[PDB]
Amino acid sequence: IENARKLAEEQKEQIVASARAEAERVKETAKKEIEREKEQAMAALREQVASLSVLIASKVIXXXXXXXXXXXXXXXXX
Amino acid sequence: KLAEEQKEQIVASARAEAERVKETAKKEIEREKEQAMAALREQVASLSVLIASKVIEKELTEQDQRKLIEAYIKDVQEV
Amino acid sequence: ADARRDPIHRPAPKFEELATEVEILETGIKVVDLLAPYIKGGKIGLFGGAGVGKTVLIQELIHNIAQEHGGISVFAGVGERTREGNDLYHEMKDSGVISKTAMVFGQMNEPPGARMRVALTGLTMAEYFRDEQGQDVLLFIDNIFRFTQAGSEVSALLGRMPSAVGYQPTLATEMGQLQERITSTAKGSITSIQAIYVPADDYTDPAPATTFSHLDATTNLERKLAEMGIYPAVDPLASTSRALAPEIVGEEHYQVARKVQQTLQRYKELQDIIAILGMDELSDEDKLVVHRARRIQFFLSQNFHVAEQFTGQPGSYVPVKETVRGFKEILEGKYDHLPEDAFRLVGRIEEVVEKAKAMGV
Amino acid sequence: MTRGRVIQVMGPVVDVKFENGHLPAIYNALKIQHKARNENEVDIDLTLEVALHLGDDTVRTIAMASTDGLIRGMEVIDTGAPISVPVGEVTLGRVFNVLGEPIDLEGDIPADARRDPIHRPAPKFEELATEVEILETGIKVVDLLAPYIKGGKIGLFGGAGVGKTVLIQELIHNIAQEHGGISVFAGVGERTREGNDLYHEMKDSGVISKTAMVFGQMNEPPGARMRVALTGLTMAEYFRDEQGQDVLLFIDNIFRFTQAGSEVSALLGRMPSAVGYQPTLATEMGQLQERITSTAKGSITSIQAIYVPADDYTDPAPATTFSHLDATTNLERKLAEMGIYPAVDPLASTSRALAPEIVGEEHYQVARKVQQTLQRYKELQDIIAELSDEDKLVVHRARRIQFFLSQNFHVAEQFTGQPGSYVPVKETVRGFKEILEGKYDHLPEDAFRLVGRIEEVVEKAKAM
Amino acid sequence: AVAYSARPLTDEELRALSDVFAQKVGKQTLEIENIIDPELIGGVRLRIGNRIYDGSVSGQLERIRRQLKQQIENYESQIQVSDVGTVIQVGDGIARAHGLDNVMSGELVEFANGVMGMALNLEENNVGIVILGPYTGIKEGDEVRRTGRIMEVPVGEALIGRVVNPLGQPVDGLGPVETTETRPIESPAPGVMDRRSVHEPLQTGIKAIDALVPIGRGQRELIIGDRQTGKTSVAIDTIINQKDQNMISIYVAIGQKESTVRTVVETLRKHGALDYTIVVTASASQPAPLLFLAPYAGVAMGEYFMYKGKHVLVVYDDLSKQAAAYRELSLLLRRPPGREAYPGDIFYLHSRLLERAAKLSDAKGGGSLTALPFVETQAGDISAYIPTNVISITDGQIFLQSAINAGLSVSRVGGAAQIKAMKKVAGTLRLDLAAYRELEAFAQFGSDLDKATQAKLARGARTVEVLKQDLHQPIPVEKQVLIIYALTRGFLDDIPVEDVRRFEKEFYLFLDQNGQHLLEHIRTTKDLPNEDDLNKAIEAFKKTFVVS
Ligand SMILES: Nc1ncnc2c1ncn2[C@@H]1O[C@H](COP(=O)(O)OP(=O)(O)O)[C@@H](O)[C@H]1O
Ligand SMILES: [Mg+2]
Ligand SMILES: [Mg+2]
Repeated sequence: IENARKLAEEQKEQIVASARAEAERVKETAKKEIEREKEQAMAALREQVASLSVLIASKVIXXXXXXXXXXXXXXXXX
Repeated sequence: KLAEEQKEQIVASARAEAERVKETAKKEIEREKEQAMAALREQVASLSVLIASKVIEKELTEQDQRKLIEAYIKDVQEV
Repeated sequence: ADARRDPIHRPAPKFEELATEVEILETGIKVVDLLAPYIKGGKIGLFGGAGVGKTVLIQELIHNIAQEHGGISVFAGVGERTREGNDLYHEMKDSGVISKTAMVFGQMNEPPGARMRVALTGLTMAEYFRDEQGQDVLLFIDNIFRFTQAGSEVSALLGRMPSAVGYQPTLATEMGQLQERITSTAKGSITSIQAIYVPADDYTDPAPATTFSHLDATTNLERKLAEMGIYPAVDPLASTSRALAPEIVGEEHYQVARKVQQTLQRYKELQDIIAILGMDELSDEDKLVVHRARRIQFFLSQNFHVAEQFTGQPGSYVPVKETVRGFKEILEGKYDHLPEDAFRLVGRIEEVVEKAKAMGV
Repeated sequence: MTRGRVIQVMGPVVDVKFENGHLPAIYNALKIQHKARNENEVDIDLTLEVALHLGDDTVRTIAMASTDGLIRGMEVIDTGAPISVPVGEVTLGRVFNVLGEPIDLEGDIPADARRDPIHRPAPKFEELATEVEILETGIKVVDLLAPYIKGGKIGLFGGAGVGKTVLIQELIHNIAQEHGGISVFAGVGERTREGNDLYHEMKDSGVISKTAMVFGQMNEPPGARMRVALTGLTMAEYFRDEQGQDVLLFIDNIFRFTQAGSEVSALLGRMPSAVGYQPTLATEMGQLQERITSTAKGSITSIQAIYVPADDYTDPAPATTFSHLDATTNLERKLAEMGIYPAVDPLASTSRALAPEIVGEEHYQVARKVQQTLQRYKELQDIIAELSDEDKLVVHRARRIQFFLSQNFHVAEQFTGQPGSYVPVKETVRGFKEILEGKYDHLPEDAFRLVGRIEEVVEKAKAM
Repeated sequence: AVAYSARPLTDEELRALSDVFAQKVGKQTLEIENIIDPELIGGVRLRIGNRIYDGSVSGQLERIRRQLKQQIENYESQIQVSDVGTVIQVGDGIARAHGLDNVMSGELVEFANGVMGMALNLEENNVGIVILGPYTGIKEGDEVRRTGRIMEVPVGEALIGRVVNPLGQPVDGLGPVETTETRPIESPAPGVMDRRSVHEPLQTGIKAIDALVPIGRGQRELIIGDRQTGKTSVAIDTIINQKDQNMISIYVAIGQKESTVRTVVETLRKHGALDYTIVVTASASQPAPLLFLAPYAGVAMGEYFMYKGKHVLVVYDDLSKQAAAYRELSLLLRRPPGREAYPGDIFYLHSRLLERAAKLSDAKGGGSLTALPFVETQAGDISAYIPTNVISITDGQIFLQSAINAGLSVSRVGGAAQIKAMKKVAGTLRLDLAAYRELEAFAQFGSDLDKATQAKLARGARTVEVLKQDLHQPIPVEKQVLIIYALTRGFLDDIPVEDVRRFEKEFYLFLDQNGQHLLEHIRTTKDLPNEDDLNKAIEAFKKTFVVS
């Protein structure tokens, strides 16, 4: 009885450890994927943010002003 | 009999705990993704604010003076 | 909106209008009927701590008296539980005491200004009947301590220098201004029964000490007696009545009550030496005193009608003569052989005999 | 520019007037440094801490030293941050005061070091540890009957002449040797003679290389003795957070902390609370004790000595401090008079970690059985000084059990000769279980004296 | 009357604006003192009296405020106005300000730092503010503005399974809470003609409470004892036991240690009790103003469910720490103290809170709210100030001994809040417990007749061994009543007292195996099953039992 309970507890603990380790591995893969997506979206949505910034300034207040604003944003980033 | 039933109960409880841990990890990943999207939006908003400020500074204020006077009169009427 | 309305504030009746006389009101409670009988036109007080039985005693007195009165009654509840008022309203509506009762409620959840001026509304409602129809009015007050407590809360923000224990400088003046309008003039009478709270089980606090001086009969409940299971927990030595005179209640009643009090006091004197040494180092007369005192202390308890839902016993009612007879027999050593436990929670002494018989003795 | 000037001086309380919209924040540090201009003046070097904003550009502050010689109108400098003390490996083996300046005459800390503010909020809810762990001290009686908890609070009810400064040194030594931790000792309201004695003891036994020391003396203004524990706390937090160690923090008397707070509150003109204490007693205690936690990186474990006023355990100060404690440890004289070291009371000492869900089921059962046996032996003393059947066996087992709780320490070696040992919890539990079963009932009782594991008593018996 | 503009405005425009504002405000004439501040390049920011009209630069910052088509093309910018004041005093957690003309009593104000406060006293030329947060960032000369709302908290079902502080800000780090409703912290209680008597049981899962001190849905029961008597364990077991019952639980921790709160939340999450629980926390290092609003925030969160027809249960982990925080706050305002230095309205502070628990009538919906306040004593003194203050508010008490003390623990409403099956068997158990309790007082060393020697001692010892329990293992009412019925009917009298726990465990196993009809009859009828069948089952178990 005690031996069977100990075996069941050991198997349960091993299963829990395996599940936690698999979750950690999935978390590492998800973190890497999220970082790569964050960088790519940072570039793309930074271009989009420059365009939307030109649009927002115009709304609060064409192509040449947008190009000048893009150059200014690039200079600020640099 | 009873010992095997207790073993099965322990196994079921461990399985439920593992499933809860898996759900918590999935929710943590979703929360991380949501926070990353929010941070990207915040960075985009800050860049938009900076670029809009620069553009508005570059814009001519000769008509902006009259626009500000008109907006002040409108706000006076509204309030 | 066209009904007649009366102001809340007015002066007290003068010296040339009151009426002084003592009659006895019957309640059906042994410890109250014997050692501290109630007056038919005065002021009665029930002092108590927290959770000792003020509400149960109030409800029992209402049940016994308010129907027999056959006049008018007013119930004012200041600073008490709202569920208690909800229960009492439905109990009265079932029993039928309504249609001759008016109720006013300002309870625990109300600001101090409301809890201060609620007793005055019921007072005005009773004064109308007394002074305009010449009736006999009953007045119940759920807890008169909350009135002074709310006054104390307000006086701090009014900008007044605090008195002892932080109370207001005007405690006695406010108490007297309230309590001097509850009198019996030449037209009618107002019998007022009031329940008074004792903070931290301290009877020397300014508020109970100040309110002690306005009462004709008082009833003090102690937590030590309630912890032993004795119910009600009235202290038989600290409860007083102005009607306990030989010419008012009789001559047998007076002697019986005095002897009972004397034996209880003598038993009280021997508690420390029993605690330390024991019962083996006493004289025969002292052992006899203890033997009768335990029986008397257990026979002062009773089973109530309103307490049936707690225990199960139907409840009891005892007239005065039966109480005097039973305590006279107890003092004579007639029932000295029965077990001391047969005396608890019974109405009369024949019930004591029956309970001892069913106990195998 | 950003210069204040003194307005009022009333003993340890000062008022400073500043410019409009340039007042310092609450808890900042202000500096007065004056050189005698003429023969009618003196030199001043003083530090003040902001307490209240009184309005009209005036700030009320408390002083950290003597205020004799102050003149109305002297310039005051606003530093812009609270008291900042140096932290790192540079503070190990040195003695400091409340301001972080060394007082051991070994030089000054270079001006390019890193310093940390005294006042800080507690760690957040999401940064704490979700489980309960056990700190393995290596002392048999403490590890078996009153276990310690990482990030917990322990109350030491000792005294003079029971062996307290030896137990402290043993704890420092054991933690540093086995776990790699660091120790900080803060002495609040400390007599100078006893501080000197403790410093020399630590230098003799060699533990001074692993511990930092802070002293707030009995002859300091009430403001100084109120903020000494925070300096040790912020010295330990560096090792907890930056490195991730398990750190020990000793507080010499937590009662003098509350007394200094009450004196400061009286000086500032506040309405006293019950029994004359400050209105903010619980808030101050909680702000001190909530920074001693176990986060996801490391942990700080605090051992504090408590004095009980008037032998009243319901007094506001002990009642407020007892709601934070996780364990207690009582030292008693007669246990020392029998030659038992350490002189820990095995029945008065308690702990909330002695539960089957924390220490398992074997440890719990062994501890309870030992306690019951010792209680029975204590009961039988009146009869003893052939009574019954099982009482003889009870006494026979209890003498051995009581003697086996003693131990040889690495800090008593310099006085005795024996190397000193470190006994793991599994080993001590197994030894006590075997003694309870009676496997070693055929040995003299003196063999069970000042040894480590259960093999050493067998070797002592064999050689004796 | 001062304007901030990017460029010096023309005098004619200044005159026109001044005349317009003079006409609008209600003054015959008005003069503007324009400034030359160049930072505000967007437009003009006016400050007249204690009112501000914003320019256009703030709109860019308002753009960040509109973080949230493409923001409706930066949405639209409007001239937002606000009423302001300035601080003139700050210290120990209480401020004091000028301005704020049209502020209300009990309103919420916001400091320039970001912290919030209450408007407490409106004096002739002053406002007293209580700071709900860290006050070391507020200095005299700072700016404070109104919000226009009486104090309130966010309420809804989005709060279920979260840990928050008394203002509704999450502290577990799982993200924002998405609610859409609010409720005032100070609200009136249900009236006399809105309630009804309590007639439903609340099952704790603990035999001693469920049999001796029953609790009903809509009651107010007090749990009182010394420190280190373990009342948090009682609270956690009661909260865990409500898994099947349709109940919503709320746990409020006042003045506790954040580490113990962390471990309690971990214990709750293990047993799956976070699907119906909200946790409100204010630890020992937080300001007294925050330690004093936590019970009100909890009750405000509970009343949202209560006034929809649902059933709620609220736990206040210590009222004796709320009392101390309120005394500290009121002594800093220089109010005359009373007994034990407590203020005069320390009774009102608790009576106004515990009167919001009620059993609503059927015209109001039929909801309920149960309350379980905690009070901690010193050396078991039940006649102190605060313990007697709270004993006179509730409907009973449960005194824990440093193990329920049945001589002082009582329940008024309970008795009608019990099922018939337990009401039939509780009386005998109470009498046996009393018999042992008084007998042991003198019969420690003394011979007795066989009646008092066995029937008055062995039965009591067996029932005292039965009443024990273990942590985090609540018991269903059917199993509870079955074991109590067996004990009162007379079995176990030939079972050694060292084997009753194992007897009970094996009896539960036998029941779960082959007592389905008994259990279903109890669960469906709320009455005892047939006595012959019960005796037959118990006899079969006794025959199969291996007595040691
Ligand atoms: N006459 C009585 N008989 C039996 N029990 C009583 C009696 N009076 C009070 N009690 C006990 O006291 C409790 C109620 O106390 P209560 O009267 O509400 O206190 P308070 O003094 O605050 O009104 C009940 O649970 C009941 O057990
Ligand atoms: Mg009352
Ligand atoms: Mg608690």
